Amino acid sequence: MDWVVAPISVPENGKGPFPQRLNQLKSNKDRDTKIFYSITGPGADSPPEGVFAVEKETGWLLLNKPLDREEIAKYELFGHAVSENGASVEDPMNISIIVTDQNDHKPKFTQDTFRGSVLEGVLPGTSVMQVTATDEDDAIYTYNGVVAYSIHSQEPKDPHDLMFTIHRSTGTISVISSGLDREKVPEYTLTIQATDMDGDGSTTTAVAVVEILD
Amino acid sequence: MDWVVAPISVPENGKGPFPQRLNQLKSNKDRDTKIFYSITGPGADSPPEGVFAVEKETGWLLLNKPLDREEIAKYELFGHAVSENGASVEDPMNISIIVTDQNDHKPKFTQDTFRGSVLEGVLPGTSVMQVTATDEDDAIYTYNGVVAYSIHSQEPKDPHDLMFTIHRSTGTISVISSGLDREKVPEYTLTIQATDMDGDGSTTTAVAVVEILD
Ligand SMILES: Cc1[nH]c2ccc(Cl)cc2c1CCN
Ligand SMILES: Cc1[nH]c2ccc(Cl)cc2c1CCN
Ligand SMILES: Cc1[nH]c2ccc(Cl)cc2c1CCN
Ligand SMILES: [Ca+2]
Ligand SMILES: [Ca+2]
Ligand SMILES: [Ca+2]
Ligand SMILES: [Ca+2]
Ligand SMILES: [Ca+2]
Ligand SMILES: [Ca+2]
Repeated sequence: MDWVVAPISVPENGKGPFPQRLNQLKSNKDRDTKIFYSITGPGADSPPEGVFAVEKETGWLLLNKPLDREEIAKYELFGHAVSENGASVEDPMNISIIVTDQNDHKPKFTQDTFRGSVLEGVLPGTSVMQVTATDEDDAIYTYNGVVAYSIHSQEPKDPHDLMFTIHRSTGTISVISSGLDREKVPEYTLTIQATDMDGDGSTTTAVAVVEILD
Repeated sequence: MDWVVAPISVPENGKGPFPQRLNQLKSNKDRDTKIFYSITGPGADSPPEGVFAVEKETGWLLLNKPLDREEIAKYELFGHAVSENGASVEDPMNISIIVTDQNDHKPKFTQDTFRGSVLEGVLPGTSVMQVTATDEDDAIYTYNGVVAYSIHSQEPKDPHDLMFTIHRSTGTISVISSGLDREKVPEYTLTIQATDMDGDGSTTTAVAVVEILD
């Protein structure tokens, strides 16, 4: 029994001493003459050259430097089996390296200051504006690139402490409180925050400035 | 040509819906009769049960729920292939699952307050105490569990502002400037910090209280 495909999943930004062994190539034809293992492909001989390499006599595939998924997320290499005569013995094996994602990028708002406005008399619940942060890490298979929005603070605290809220996933800011009035407070400064790992990771900060209209 | 062993490396705390395909089993004798696949082992048919499954007809190994490395870091399963007639066609194949680490643990100081003392006349460079934070994530293959130490602030600022240093990786607090004096300042309060991903991650905060002795 075997796998139809056996890719190698390697987490990026690996820590330990390099090189590192991943898996070990074997030719079943090795019960005859001593065979020599090599490797080809981008990441091996095509650029980026030398990221992976194979020990000639042992077949151990080696990773030489830490990977960065956001630079290259998958490799397609080829293992080669030859004899002393430098003659290959069986077709080259496909090698698929999948770089799995770590949380090595912090979220980043698209702007330092977002600007919106709303009419003083809108109903609680009315949307005002939408803010956006991005995260270089994966958000499809992991949480590393999943941003959660929040409002840090509101200035001025007049009338209520908290006039606005934000949708934690979409970044839409809405009115949650009655009492907006341009003549009393014409503008609010909301310190907004975006945290990766869906709220458990790192945070950056920005500002949403909301103008209150008559 | 093939891999000597082919472990499946699965990042913990995965997102998206479940179940998810990992690798697909295949029996060599696949034209002899219809093959029905199954898996056994802890994580499959013994506790924790049902973490893994195989599609009886297709051989797809499935992950049924998110893994937590800090709960179980490796699994050893077995794949079985039996014909429609009820014959086991090959030896059960060993299935090795490696749970790779994500950064799902902030570092935690061993105590909320660390207390140490030093004599007033020590030479700069003299060690005062060692504070400690732990991080449940892996620190051998990743940086997710590697803690970096820092001193946030010192009170009272009294003689200098930088009376002490903390060793970024050992957590040893040293005195760095001569000029201590129990009579002028008998007790400093250091606000200490510990940050995972070797300083690029999340930070906890604790306190160190250094008493100055006669
Ligand atoms: C970071 C990352 N990138 C992928 C791309 C393809 C596949 Cl199979 C898995 C992954 C993962 C980890 C899944 N939690
Ligand atoms: C846990 C954690 N993670 C962060 C990510 C970014 C920033 Cl600025 C701060 C933090 C903190 C708390 C700092 N006391
Ligand atoms: C990231 C990671 N985590 C591990 C845990 C156990 C073992 Cl065997 C290997 C690993 C690796 C891959 C090293 N290229
Ligand atoms: Ca790279
Ligand atoms: Ca991130
Ligand atoms: Ca990443
Ligand atoms: Ca589990
Ligand atoms: Ca951690
Ligand atoms: Ca972890």
